[PDB]
Amino acid sequence: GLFGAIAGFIEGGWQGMVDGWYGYHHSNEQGSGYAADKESTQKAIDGVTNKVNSIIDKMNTQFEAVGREFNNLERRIENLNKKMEDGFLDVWTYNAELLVLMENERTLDFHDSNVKNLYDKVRLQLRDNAKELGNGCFEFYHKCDNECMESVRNGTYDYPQY
Amino acid sequence: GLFGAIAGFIEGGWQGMVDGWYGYHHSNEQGSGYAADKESTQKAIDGVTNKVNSIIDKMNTQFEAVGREFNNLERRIENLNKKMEDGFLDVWTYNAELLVLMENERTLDFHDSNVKNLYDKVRLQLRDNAKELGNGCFEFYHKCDNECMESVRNGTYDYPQY
Amino acid sequence: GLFGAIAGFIEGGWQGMVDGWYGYHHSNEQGSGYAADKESTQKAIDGVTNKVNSIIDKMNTQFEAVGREFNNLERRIENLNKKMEDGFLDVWTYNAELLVLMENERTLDFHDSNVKNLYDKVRLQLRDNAKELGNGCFEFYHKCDNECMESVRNGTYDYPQY
Amino acid sequence: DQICIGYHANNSTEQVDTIMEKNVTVTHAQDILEKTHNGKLCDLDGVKPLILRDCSVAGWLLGNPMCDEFINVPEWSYIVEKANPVNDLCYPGDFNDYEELKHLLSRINHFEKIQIIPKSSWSSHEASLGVSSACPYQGKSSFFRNVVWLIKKNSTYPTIKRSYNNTNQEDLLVLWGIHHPKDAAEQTKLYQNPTTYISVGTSTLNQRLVPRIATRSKVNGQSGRMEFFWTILKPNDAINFESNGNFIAPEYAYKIVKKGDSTIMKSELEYGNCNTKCQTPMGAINSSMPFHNIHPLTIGECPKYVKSNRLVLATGLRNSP
Amino acid sequence: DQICIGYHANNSTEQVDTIMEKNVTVTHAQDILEKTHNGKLCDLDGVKPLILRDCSVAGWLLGNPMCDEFINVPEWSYIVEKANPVNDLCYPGDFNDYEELKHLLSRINHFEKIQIIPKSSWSSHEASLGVSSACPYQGKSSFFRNVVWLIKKNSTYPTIKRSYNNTNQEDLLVLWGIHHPKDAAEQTKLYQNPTTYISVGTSTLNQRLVPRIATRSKVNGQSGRMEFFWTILKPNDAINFESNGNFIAPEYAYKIVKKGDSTIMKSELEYGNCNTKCQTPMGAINSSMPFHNIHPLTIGECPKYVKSNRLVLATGLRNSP
Amino acid sequence: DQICIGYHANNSTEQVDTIMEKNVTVTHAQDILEKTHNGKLCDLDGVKPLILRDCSVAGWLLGNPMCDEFINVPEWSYIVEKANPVNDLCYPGDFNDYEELKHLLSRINHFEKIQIIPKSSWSSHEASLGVSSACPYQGKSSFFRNVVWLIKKNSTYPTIKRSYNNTNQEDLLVLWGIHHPKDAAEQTKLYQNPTTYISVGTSTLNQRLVPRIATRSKVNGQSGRMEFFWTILKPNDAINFESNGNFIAPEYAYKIVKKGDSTIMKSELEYGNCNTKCQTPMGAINSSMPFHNIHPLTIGECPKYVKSNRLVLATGLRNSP
Ligand SMILES: *[C@@H]1O[C@H](CO)[C@@H](O[C@@H]2O[C@H](CO)[C@@H](O[C@H]3O[C@H](CO[C@H]4O[C@H](CO)[C@@H](O)[C@H](O)[C@@H]4O)[C@@H](O)[C@H](O[C@@H]4O[C@H](CO)[C@@H](O)[C@H](O)[C@@H]4O)[C@@H]3O)[C@H](O)[C@H]2NC(C)=O)[C@H](O)[C@H]1NC(C)=O
Ligand SMILES: *[C@@H]1O[C@H](CO)[C@@H](O[C@@H]2O[C@H](CO)[C@@H](O[C@H]3O[C@H](CO[C@H]4O[C@H](CO)[C@@H](O)[C@H](O)[C@@H]4O)[C@@H](O)[C@H](O[C@@H]4O[C@H](CO)[C@@H](O)[C@H](O)[C@@H]4O)[C@@H]3O)[C@H](O)[C@H]2NC(C)=O)[C@H](O)[C@H]1NC(C)=O
Ligand SMILES: *[C@@H]1O[C@H](CO)[C@@H](O[C@@H]2O[C@H](CO)[C@@H](O[C@H]3O[C@H](CO[C@H]4O[C@H](CO)[C@@H](O)[C@H](O)[C@@H]4O)[C@@H](O)[C@H](O[C@@H]4O[C@H](CO)[C@@H](O)[C@H](O)[C@@H]4O)[C@@H]3O)[C@H](O)[C@H]2NC(C)=O)[C@H](O)[C@H]1NC(C)=O
Ligand SMILES: *[C@H]1O[C@H](CO)[C@@H](O[C@@H]2O[C@H](CO)[C@@H](O[C@@H]3O[C@H](CO)[C@@H](O)[C@H](O)[C@@H]3O)[C@H](O)[C@H]2NC(C)=O)[C@H](O)[C@H]1NC(C)=O
Ligand SMILES: *[C@H]1O[C@H](CO)[C@@H](O[C@@H]2O[C@H](CO)[C@@H](O[C@@H]3O[C@H](CO)[C@@H](O)[C@H](O)[C@@H]3O)[C@H](O)[C@H]2NC(C)=O)[C@H](O)[C@H]1NC(C)=O
Ligand SMILES: *[C@H]1O[C@H](CO)[C@@H](O[C@@H]2O[C@H](CO)[C@@H](O[C@@H]3O[C@H](CO)[C@@H](O)[C@H](O)[C@@H]3O)[C@H](O)[C@H]2NC(C)=O)[C@H](O)[C@H]1NC(C)=O
Ligand SMILES: *[C@@H]1O[C@H](CO)[C@@H](O[C@@H]2O[C@H](CO)[C@@H](O)[C@H](O)[C@H]2NC(C)=O)[C@H](O)[C@H]1NC(C)=O
Ligand SMILES: *[C@@H]1O[C@H](CO)[C@@H](O[C@@H]2O[C@H](CO)[C@@H](O)[C@H](O)[C@H]2NC(C)=O)[C@H](O)[C@H]1NC(C)=O
Ligand SMILES: *[C@@H]1O[C@H](CO)[C@@H](O[C@@H]2O[C@H](CO)[C@@H](O)[C@H](O)[C@H]2NC(C)=O)[C@H](O)[C@H]1NC(C)=O
Ligand SMILES: *[C@@H]1O[C@H](CO)[C@@H](O)[C@H](O)[C@H]1NC(C)=O
Ligand SMILES: *[C@@H]1O[C@H](CO)[C@@H](O)[C@H](O)[C@H]1NC(C)=O
Ligand SMILES: *[C@@H]1O[C@H](CO)[C@@H](O)[C@H](O)[C@H]1NC(C)=O
Ligand SMILES: *[C@@H]1O[C@H](CO)[C@@H](O)[C@H](O)[C@H]1NC(C)=O
Ligand SMILES: *[C@@H]1O[C@H](CO)[C@@H](O)[C@H](O)[C@H]1NC(C)=O
Ligand SMILES: *[C@@H]1O[C@H](CO)[C@@H](O)[C@H](O)[C@H]1NC(C)=O
Repeated sequence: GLFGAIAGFIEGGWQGMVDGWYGYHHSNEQGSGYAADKESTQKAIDGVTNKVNSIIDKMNTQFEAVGREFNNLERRIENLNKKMEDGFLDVWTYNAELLVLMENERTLDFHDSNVKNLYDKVRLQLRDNAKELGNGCFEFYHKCDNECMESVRNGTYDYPQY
Repeated sequence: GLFGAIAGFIEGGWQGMVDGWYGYHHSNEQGSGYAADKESTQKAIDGVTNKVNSIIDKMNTQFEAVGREFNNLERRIENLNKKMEDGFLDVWTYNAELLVLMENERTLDFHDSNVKNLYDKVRLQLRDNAKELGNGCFEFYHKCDNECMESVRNGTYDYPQY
Repeated sequence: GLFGAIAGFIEGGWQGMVDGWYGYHHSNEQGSGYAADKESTQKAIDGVTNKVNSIIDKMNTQFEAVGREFNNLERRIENLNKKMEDGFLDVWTYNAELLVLMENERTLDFHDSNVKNLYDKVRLQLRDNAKELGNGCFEFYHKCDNECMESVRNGTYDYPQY
Repeated sequence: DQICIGYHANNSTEQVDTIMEKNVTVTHAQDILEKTHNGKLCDLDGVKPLILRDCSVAGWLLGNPMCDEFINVPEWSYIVEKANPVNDLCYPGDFNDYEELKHLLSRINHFEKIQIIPKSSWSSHEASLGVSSACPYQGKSSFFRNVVWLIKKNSTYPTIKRSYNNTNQEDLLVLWGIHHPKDAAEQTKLYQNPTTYISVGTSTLNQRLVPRIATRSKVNGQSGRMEFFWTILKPNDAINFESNGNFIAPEYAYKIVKKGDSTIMKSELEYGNCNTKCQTPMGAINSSMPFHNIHPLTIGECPKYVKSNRLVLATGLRNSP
Repeated sequence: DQICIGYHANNSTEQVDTIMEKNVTVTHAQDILEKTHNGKLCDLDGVKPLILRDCSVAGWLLGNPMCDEFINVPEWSYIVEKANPVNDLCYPGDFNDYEELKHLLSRINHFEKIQIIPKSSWSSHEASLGVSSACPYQGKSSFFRNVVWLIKKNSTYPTIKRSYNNTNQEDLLVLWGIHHPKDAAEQTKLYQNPTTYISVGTSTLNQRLVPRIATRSKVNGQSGRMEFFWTILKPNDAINFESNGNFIAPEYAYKIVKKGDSTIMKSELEYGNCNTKCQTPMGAINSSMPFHNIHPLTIGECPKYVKSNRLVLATGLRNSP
Repeated sequence: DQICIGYHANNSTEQVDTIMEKNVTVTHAQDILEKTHNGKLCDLDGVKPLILRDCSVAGWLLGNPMCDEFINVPEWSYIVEKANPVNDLCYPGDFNDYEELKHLLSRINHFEKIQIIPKSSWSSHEASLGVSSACPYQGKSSFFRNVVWLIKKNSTYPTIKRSYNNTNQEDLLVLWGIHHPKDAAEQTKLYQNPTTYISVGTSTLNQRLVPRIATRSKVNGQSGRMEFFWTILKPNDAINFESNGNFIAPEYAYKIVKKGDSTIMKSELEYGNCNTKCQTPMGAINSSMPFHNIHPLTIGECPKYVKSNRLVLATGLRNSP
């Protein structure tokens, strides 16, 4: 992806994280587990939902064909009528297929971007209080219990305290 | 935004920075203030200006309707003529509205990108001679007077000197 | 570019790197030289190739003009026929020219992105075993012979070993 | 101790296409193209279509005796006509401006047949012997039920001078005809007068027809022809007739009581005993999708027709193998 | 001590839409859709339009006596005609190929009326008694000023055989007509000869009209009708006339002195005493925008018409609350 | 010791355009618009076109004696006709429904001329004196080779009653005509009978023509005119003729042996002794590009026509100065 996170420095997704699109996984003496990041997930849902409706809505005004019949010595205008009706179908077919392709690409990159940004958000808190492992994970120098872990998910990770 | 800077790790813009789109704010013993980054700002102006004209210019060649009248037993070709004129208006209306939507999105992301790049430019100079605070700011380990500050805006920040 | 690498923090390309789009340059006691990164290069080739064919293929279904003649008292439908044929040419001309513009922009940014990602890939391995110079280069703290250099291109750079 | 950043994955096999890559597996997708239909012709929003079956629009309106099913049809939503209806013009001929009239029906939902010139009112001409073996009914020779093939009575066809006044509020579709006999003998045999005409006039109309006599190829055993004409008689306007012979006079005409959204749909399918909000010549559509690829000619609140085989938007993200 | 990176903000409330988000507040924007007009019909680039007012193109060209304002009109930029002009054909009838002629006017900016067959030159027929109460002028019976309703003189209508040669450099629009009387009595009363015709020929034209006699609905007190015809007589070509009666002969015809960009615009508005470079049926446009949503039928150097209510491009960046 | 990350550069001067920037130099590009052609008219896939040269479609089909080159032309791929062919109708007149017929030829690749009514079979009328100085051949007066201008024999033109039956498998294009003489004298001089007609009938056709006599402008020395008509006689159907005079009878008619993809192409160019898979009125195209900007009217397996001057996709990346 353009932003390098999804299927990049983060090698794969998590079957275990069910209640969100992006989030955290922690490991310490007390245990381990997944937690969805609500804010970035809801951001993603709102964006993709608005996109779909934007797509559906733009295509709502579009050419409609009507029945028109012509006799045996009106072949020219019959042909004109056929070329006209067909011409617009090709135009709208192209429009629809291209929009889907282009926006699918943008949708995938958007998810890549949200993950990258979430990762940087955490990196910018932890700073030099943890080893950046190169795979989406941060190894702490201090021990980090569930309150400590929660404080990272918060945004409240008290850097000077550690 | 896709690049994470605008309304992201940089929480908001500056009312106080009037003479540019992107720039710096400094704080030291001598005082504080804003300075626009000329190069990236002019880059932004050139890009957006070319885009607008590119948009205006592509739409310049576009369907024009003509007056065409038909009698009471030419209803079929009157209808054809109506469906044809309307068909093209819908096509160009769609084209125009979609281009504006798509390019507006790209324009906002472009500004996000320019800010992110400016931020990284400074980060790559200061390296480990300053604390990356996580909000767009860098706190120096040494004192940094206005010449020092200017040298960062320059690109000339003499890293080894500090 | 949007991703800041090409003609950004990496100031220019390399005439000397002939066998790939992206890669590495090393300098140590034994010598120096270029090596293409195969994986990201082939990724780039596959993407751009699929794009071109996607473009060519979408435009394959498109309006075709036919010969239609009218007499001296069929001027209205002659004009209709002319406006119809021309109308579709303008639509497809616009479609083609706009697609090329938009996708050219995306293609250039895609290359920028692949370079940025390659750079981050290396940065995330070396971590604090090298000075990030700010111009695409990493200066090692330890000596790094050709096996060491190769191990960085590998992905296998044994960080703890150094 | 560590904290990791990551993203969702699942067992989804849904694929989407992009510009640079095809068949990308994603966690979630949304199909937006309706590909299925019910294969039936149905009531449109409660209102049954007029299904002409083996009759054509001409056979129906002129009242071809094989088309009595449609002697008085109620209000319709759309009309369905076969590609080559067998029961068209039982006596061979032409229908003047047939397509312009068909186009008029796409703006009409309901007719009311009324009698403008009674059959019993033709006291100087023979009105009950205008029948042909080309138009059989129940084993016997018959004729278009809505028009009267008038012939000579006791060897005299005196000049007809009739007028009807549209006293109704509603526009009135009127139909008449001219007979083009096979030879000079039949002309005198049926109408006496060797040279004849039909002159028709309204506020806008200024017509004057003359029969063209000629021997022609036999169709349904007939060498003669019938050329049919029509007009829309506005409210409070009057139609004038005048003829020496060959006049196919109106008996019934149709009141246009309801206008609006309609269409003539060409299809071989019959009635489906069925209801829908979107109908196509191949079947009806029941979906909330913004697109379909069934058929371009639809009627009702429908999705937009495209020629695609597949339209699927990505909602989720790239799913891991 | 610190240095921060940041971006501009201001008091802007301008909003723009994107695919994923609507009503995004930005620091700077650029509207590209012209929504306003001046509500007037104006000179196009100094050149005033022909405003037919209550006359139609037929009333004007045939010279309906209620349309003397347009007896000799100068060069125009565009033409303006009402939806239902009251002064069309004062004597009821038809105008043959009327729409093909109207279409011809969209390529014409200037006519010059010239006399091809003088009224005083009809020495064997009566030329000054061709008037009707259907075409009143100043309380009196009159007639289309550009054509001559010729009737019998001292109970004889001898065969007319006239010819005009287009000696001018410029194409010549010629107009004539045929009278369709109400009955056999009027035919002889006006023209003597019971059976008549008008034969017209040029290099390309091979016409021969015959009056259709019939009693019709009365319009402006008339049961008879006038069917008008036209042609473009090329330079150095000649038009031949021949008739027994019912001939509505040309007196004046129009020289086509200037061709080019023009249009017939349908509008109820009158002259605005005004100037513009872009005109629409609802008003004129003065803007540098690439788009507008006023009306599709424009003339002049205009923005491109779209159906949008709003087109606003973002120039600046997302503005902070 | 160090390791650097970087990207390719080269000596490329190829430029591409984007939305925000024009003339961006890139390492690699791909042109997708064909701008060149060979300037010739060529065989389409081995099958030579019919190049009418100085003849028109009318001159060819009616058999204008200046158009003997096309007396029997083999199967063609497309047809080429000049903008204003000099050899059209040698005797002046009209060709009825000419454009509808031309449109029919776009679906036809091969005709076979056959004799339906022999010239020697006209035993009661003169058939070998129907010639004009307007249609010269080899210094002498001649006439359209496919039709017979029948005139009176020993001062009698008796009624013609002929019939032809299409016994062939293939649709048959039939052509005939009517003569419109200059005056009453010529009518009797050529045909005796003062009042005449031509009545034509098939299963679908019900025609009856009458000559319009009038003095007209002289074209190729002729004041009279010839109005030509046509029909498609279906298999196993028969065409009936009947006339008093002025009949231009068919001798030859064309069998429609092959239908399919064809076109009438308007061009002043002649044959190029050449082969191609894509032809345009200005020249042929040999390329694998998805687009071209030569001309919109093409025939064959062609690239798609756009109005662009330039379409170049970026493949490589931004090239360093
Ligand atoms: C088919 O039939 C209908 C009638 O069945 C024909 O229309 C009728 O035509 C006759 C004349 O032939 C008209 O006669 C009278 O018209 C009005 C009637 O009253 C008017 O005002 C009332 C007021 O509410 C209104 O309801 C009516 O609609 C109408 O507007 C009389 O005024 C008129 O007499 C006039 O007196 C004036 C002063 O005394 C004079 O200045 C006038 O010159 C005039 O003499 C006359 O007696 C019918 O009105 C008319 N009916 C309708 C409904 O139109 C119709 O024409 C026919 N078809 C054809 C083709 O002819
Ligand atoms: C309406 O009126 C105009 C005239 O008012 C008609 O056109 C005219 O038709 C007459 C014949 O009816 C022609 O007569 C003479 O034509 C030319 C004139 O000179 C030629 O060369 C000069 C040189 O500059 C040039 O200006 C002229 O335009 C023209 O090209 C004579 O040569 C010709 O005599 C010929 O002599 C030759 C050798 O002696 C012979 O081989 C020829 O056979 C021929 O006898 C003749 O006397 C007019 O030229 C012509 N005028 C114009 C302007 O066209 C017009 O036809 C009419 N309408 C209709 C429908 O008829
Ligand atoms: C131009 O010419 C052709 C002939 O050259 C005309 O068509 C022909 O029209 C005649 C009548 O005028 C028909 O005569 C006979 O038709 C059939 C022939 O046999 C049938 O079955 C065979 C079986 O293989 C098949 O090959 C034939 O195609 C055809 O289907 C006879 O059956 C028929 O006799 C019938 O006998 C029945 C029982 O005894 C009766 O119920 C019937 O009423 C009828 O009497 C008759 O003798 C030709 O068939 C027909 N030929 C073709 C090829 O169509 C053509 O009409 C003419 N043009 C015009 C405009 O008229
Ligand atoms: C996000 O998470 C952090 C870390 O868990 C939160 O800080 C913790 O908040 C809890 C619950 O409010 C505090 O519990 C309190 O303890 C005191 C006694 O110490 C007691 O008086 C209260 O009744 C309550 O039980 C806890 O002290 C605190 N711990 C730490 C290390 O900060 C924080 O509140 C969260 N912040 C946001 C913005 O979500
Ligand atoms: C960008 O800014 C840096 C930092 O301010 C610039 O360096 C400074 O440039 C000034 C003005 O040229 C120098 O002033 C000079 O001082 C010497 C004596 O020391 C005097 O001989 C000259 O007449 C002049 O006044 C100053 O020394 C210098 N200071 C430092 C710390 O570098 C730099 O020139 C700028 N570079 C670019 C590329 O814009
Ligand atoms: C990528 O490159 C690294 C660094 O060069 C590779 O490690 C090196 O691989 C070579 C070739 O396989 C090894 O050579 C072997 O040496 C041993 C004796 O030490 C000998 O028994 C074998 O016959 C062979 O010659 C070398 O030891 C090794 N060096 C280091 C420092 O790791 C690595 O294999 C590559 N990995 C990938 C995934 O491409
Ligand atoms: C992407 O997937 C589609 C659908 O699975 C592939 O199309 C099918 O290919 C199979 C195997 O060759 C054929 O048997 C089917 O007829 C195809 N079905 C349809 C609906 O097209 C397609 O080939 C794949 N595309 C790419 C580029 O890999
Ligand atoms: C975005 O803003 C527009 C314009 O301010 C909103 O449309 C208006 O909504 C108000 C409040 O409901 C209505 O009274 C007006 O009639 C609307 N005006 C126009 C011009 O549309 C719109 O609802 C907003 N859209 C979204 C998605 O929030
Ligand atoms: C980008 O380059 C094109 C082509 O090189 C430029 O167009 C040419 O400009 C030259 C110099 O003025 C003219 O003489 C030619 O007539 C132009 N050729 C063509 C094919 O257009 C163009 O001006 C450049 N565009 C920009 C924005 O710099
Ligand atoms: C995929 O997993 C879901 C759990 O949400 C389960 O309901 C479903 O049965 C699974 N489907 C397949 C095909 O394995
Ligand atoms: C349409 O489909 C839905 C299920 O998607 C079904 O429940 C409903 O009854 C259908 N509506 C009609 C009118 O048949
Ligand atoms: C916004 O600020 C500008 C300063 O550039 C000022 O001129 C203007 O009055 C302000 N507008 C509003 C609505 O406050
Ligand atoms: C058009 O508008 C401008 C202001 O934008 C005005 O100054 C000018 O006079 C106008 N032009 C005309 C021709 O009315
Ligand atoms: C560019 O370099 C290539 C090497 O691939 C060489 O073949 C070519 O001659 C060079 N072209 C120019 C114009 O210098
Ligand atoms: C078309 O061009 C190719 C070269 O691109 C040439 O070799 C070939 O012979 C040409 N084909 C024809 C049919 O002329």
